[PDB]
Amino acid sequence: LYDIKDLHRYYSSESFEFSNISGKVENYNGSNVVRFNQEKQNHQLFLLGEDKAKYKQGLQGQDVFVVKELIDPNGRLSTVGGVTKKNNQSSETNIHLLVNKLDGGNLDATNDSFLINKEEVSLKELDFKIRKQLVEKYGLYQGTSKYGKITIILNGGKKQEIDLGDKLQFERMGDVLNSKDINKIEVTLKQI
Amino acid sequence: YDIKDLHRYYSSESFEFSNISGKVENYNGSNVVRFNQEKQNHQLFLLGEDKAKYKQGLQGQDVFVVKELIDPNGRLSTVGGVTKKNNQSSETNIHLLVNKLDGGNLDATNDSFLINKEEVSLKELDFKIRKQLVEKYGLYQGTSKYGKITIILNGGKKQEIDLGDKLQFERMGDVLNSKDINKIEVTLKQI
Amino acid sequence: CHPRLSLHRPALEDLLLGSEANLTCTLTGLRDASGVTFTWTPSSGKSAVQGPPERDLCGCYSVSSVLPGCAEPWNHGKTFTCTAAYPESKTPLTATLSKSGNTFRPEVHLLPPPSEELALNELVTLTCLARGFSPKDVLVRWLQGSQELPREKYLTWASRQEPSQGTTTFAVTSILRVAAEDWKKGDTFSCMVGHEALPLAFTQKTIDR
Amino acid sequence: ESCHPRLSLHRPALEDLLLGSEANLTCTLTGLRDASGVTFTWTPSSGKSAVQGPPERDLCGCYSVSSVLPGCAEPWNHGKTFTCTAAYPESKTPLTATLSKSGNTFRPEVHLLPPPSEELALNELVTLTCLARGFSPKDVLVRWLQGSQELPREKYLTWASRQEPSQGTTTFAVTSILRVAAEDWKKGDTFSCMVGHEALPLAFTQKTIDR
Ligand SMILES: *[C@@H]1O[C@H](CO)[C@@H](O[C@@H]2O[C@H](CO)[C@@H](O)[C@H](O)[C@H]2NC(C)=O)[C@H](O)[C@H]1NC(C)=O
Ligand SMILES: *[C@@H]1O[C@H](CO)[C@@H](O[C@@H]2O[C@H](CO)[C@@H](O)[C@H](O)[C@H]2NC(C)=O)[C@H](O)[C@H]1NC(C)=O
Ligand SMILES: [Ca+2]
Repeated sequence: LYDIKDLHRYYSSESFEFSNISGKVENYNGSNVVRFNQEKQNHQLFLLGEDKAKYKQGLQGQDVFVVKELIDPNGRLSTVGGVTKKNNQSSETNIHLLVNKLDGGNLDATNDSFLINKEEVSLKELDFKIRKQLVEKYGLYQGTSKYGKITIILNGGKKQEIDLGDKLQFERMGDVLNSKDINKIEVTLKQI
Repeated sequence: YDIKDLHRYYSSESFEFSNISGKVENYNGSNVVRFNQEKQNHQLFLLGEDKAKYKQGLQGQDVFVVKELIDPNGRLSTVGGVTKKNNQSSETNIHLLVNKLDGGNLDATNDSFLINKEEVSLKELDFKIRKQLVEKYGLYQGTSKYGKITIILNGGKKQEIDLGDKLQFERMGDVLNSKDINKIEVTLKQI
Repeated sequence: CHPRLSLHRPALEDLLLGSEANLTCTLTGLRDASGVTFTWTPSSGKSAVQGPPERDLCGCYSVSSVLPGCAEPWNHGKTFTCTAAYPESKTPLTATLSKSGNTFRPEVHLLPPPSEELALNELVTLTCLARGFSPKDVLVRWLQGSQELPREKYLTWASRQEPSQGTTTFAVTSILRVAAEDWKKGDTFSCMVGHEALPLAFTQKTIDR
Repeated sequence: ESCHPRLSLHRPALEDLLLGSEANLTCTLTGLRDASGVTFTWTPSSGKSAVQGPPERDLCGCYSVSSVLPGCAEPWNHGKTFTCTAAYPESKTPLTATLSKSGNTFRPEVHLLPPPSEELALNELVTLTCLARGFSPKDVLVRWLQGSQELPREKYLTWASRQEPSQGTTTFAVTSILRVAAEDWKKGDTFSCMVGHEALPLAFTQKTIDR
C-alpha cells in the first residue's frame, strides 16, 4: 500500500548487463559473494540458492545481469543472482506480452511484446525488465497500481508466476529459463 | 500553536475557585502558589504583574485555573488568574461584535459577553471569549485560527489578543475591571 | 586505594518532583574511618552525615555529607562550597559547583507511527524526540490519554550532545510501542519532558490518529 | 572484594565484520593484577598467535590484560566456536570463556521518519529521525545519505543500541538524528538511513525518505 514509492524507485532504476565476469567466491557476513569491477564501479554479487552451488567455485566467466540493491559505505554495489551459462550468445526474440488492467469493474486490456537479449535469461532479468515495462507503459507502482501478477508460459509444459505484490525473492533471482521455451507472457494489473 | 492543540486547550474545563490561600515556593526558579480544592491539587505560577503584586503568596483571593497540564505528581499547573477578594459586586454584559472574514466578504454577528466579577483576569477574559468563539464560530477548527480579540475601554484605549497563539503567560496576571469595558470586537480572519 | 572529593548537583527528579531537594558532597578513598570536617557555607539547614559506607566501590571505604533544605538556593544559582577535612594529609580537599548558565529549553516533538506499522496493523510505534535543551539533565514520561504509563512499558535513550559549531545542546529520543487497535481506536498519547529551562518545568506534546 | 577477577570473551566488531578485512576477538580480564607473563590459550590455534596487551590498570587498582586473536573473521561467519582460557598467579584455578556467532537472529525493522509538522514551518533545519527496532544482537550500524552521498559521522547523532522492553523474544532498538536544511528538504531531494546488521540478507538496508 505504502512501499509504493519504494517499489517504483527500484523497478525503474538503471540495470546492467555484463559479460566474461570472473571472480573467486568469498565469504561475507556468512553469505556467498563474488566481488568484481566493471565500468568504474565495484560490485558484490550475492549468490543465494540455485546459484550458490552451481557456482561453488566462483564465476568462471559467465554473464551477469546486475541490479543495484544499494551501495554500502564501501562503494560496493550489492546485487543478487542473475548469472547465465557463458556459452550464451544472443537470441533477440519477441515474446507476447498481454497486459490486463482490471481497474473498476472493467478490464481495459492491451496487446504488447517483450524483447530478450540473451539466449539463456534469468528470472531476475525477466522480472526486472517486465515490471519496468509494466511501469513505464502502464504506470505500475504509481497512484494506486501496486498489486497484480505476472504469469509466464513455459511452452505448454508449465507456468511460472511472479507476484507483483513485492520484489522478487532473492531466492528466485538464481533460476534460469531458455529464451526459446517461452510462449507468451500475461500481466494482470490490479488497480484497487 | 497548531489548530488541534488550540482547540484542545481553549476547550478544556476552567475552574473558578474562591478564597484561596498559599505561601509560594521557588519551583524550578519561579514563584508558585500551591493549593488543593476539589480533590485536585494545583500549582499556580506567578509570572507577571501578579509576581510582585502577590509577592506574599495568596491570602483570600479568587483564582481562574486552566489546565496547562498535570505534573507527573498529580498537580494541575495553571498560570495567573488571580483577582482580589470580595469581588462579586456585579455582573456585566458587554457588547461583543464578531467578524468572520473570508473571500474578502464580511459576516458580522453582534453577540454578547458576560463578566462574572467586577475585576477581571485577562486570562479569564481571553480564555472564555475564545471558548465562546469556538463553540459558536468554529475557531481553531477546520481552518479558523488567525484572528485578533480586541477589547475596547471607555475613553478610547484598547487592548489586543492575537488569536495566532495562546495568550502569553507573561500577561495572565493582568487585571481589568468590568466597568472600564465599552465593547469587544473579534475578527476571525480565516486566512 | 586513593582519596578524592566530589560534588553532585541536586537530581532533576528531585528538583522537579521532590520536596526535600538536598545536595550531596562526598569524600572517597579514605583508609581512616571518620572524624571528617564537613563544613560548607550556606548555613540554612546545614546538617551533614557520614554513616561510613564501605561501599567506596573499592578496597577502602569512605563517607559523605548532605545539605538538606537547599532546594531553592540552587535554582537561584549560588556558588556552594564544600570543604572537606580528613586525616591522612593536611591541606583539606575542596570542590565547589553552582547552577549552570547558558541554557535553552527542549524542543519536544511527538512523531506518529511509521506508515508501515499501520499496515502490519499489530503494534504501532510512537517516537518522542526532545532536542536543543542545555543542562543535559532531562526527564521523559508517557501518557495514554490522561494516564501516565509506567516506565517499565517504554524505552528512553540517554540524553546525548548533538552536532553544532557553537551552542552546546543535547537531544533525547524515546520509543513507545502501542496496540494497533488503541491507535486506530482513537485515544491519544503524550510525551512529557521535564527540564530546568522550561517554564512550567514540563511540556506535554500530544498526538492521535 | 577489592579486585575480584572476571574473564570476558568479546565478539568481533560488527563494523570490522561488515566493512573491514581483519576482524578479531578480544578476551580480557578484570580483577586480576600482577603477572605480565600470564597468558591465555585460544582454541583455533591456526598458527596466528594471540597478542597480549599493556597491562593497563582500572582505577582503585585491579589491572586487566587482553588477548586479541587476529583475522578470526572467516571462522566467525563460518559458525565455528571460540574458547579462551586465562591462567594467572591469582588462583590455581583458571577461567574459561566460550563464544560463537549467534543463531536465532532478527532483521532490523527500519523506519525513516519525516520532519516535525512544525520544525519545517520555521524554514531553518528540519529533523530526520531513523529508528531501527526489533533486532537480533545489539550490534548495529547506522549511516546517513543525501541521495547518493554519505554524510559524515560528525554530521549526525545516533544513540546507543538499547534493549527493547519485552515479554518474549529479546530485541533491541537504536535511534539516529540527522538535522537537515529546510531549504534542501523543501527543494524535493531525498535522504537515506542505511543500517548494518548481521541478520539483514545483504548485510545492509536502506530506507529512503523525502517529501
Ligand atoms: C533529602 O535529604 C533529606 C535529609 O538529608 C532526606 O530525608 C531524610 O530521610 C530520613 C529517612 O529516615 C529521615 O530520618 C530524616 O529525618 C530526613 N532528613 C531530613 C532532616 O529531612 C531525603 O531522603 C533526601 N531526599 C532524597 C531521597 O533525595
Ligand atoms: C581488533 O579490533 C578492534 C576493533 O575494530 C581494533 O580497534 C580499533 O582500532 C582502530 C584503529 O586501528 C580505532 O580507531 C578503533 O577505535 C578501535 N576500536 C576499539 C576496539 O576501540 C583493533 O585495532 C584490532 N586489533 C587487531 C589485533 O586486529
Ligand atoms: Ca495549522
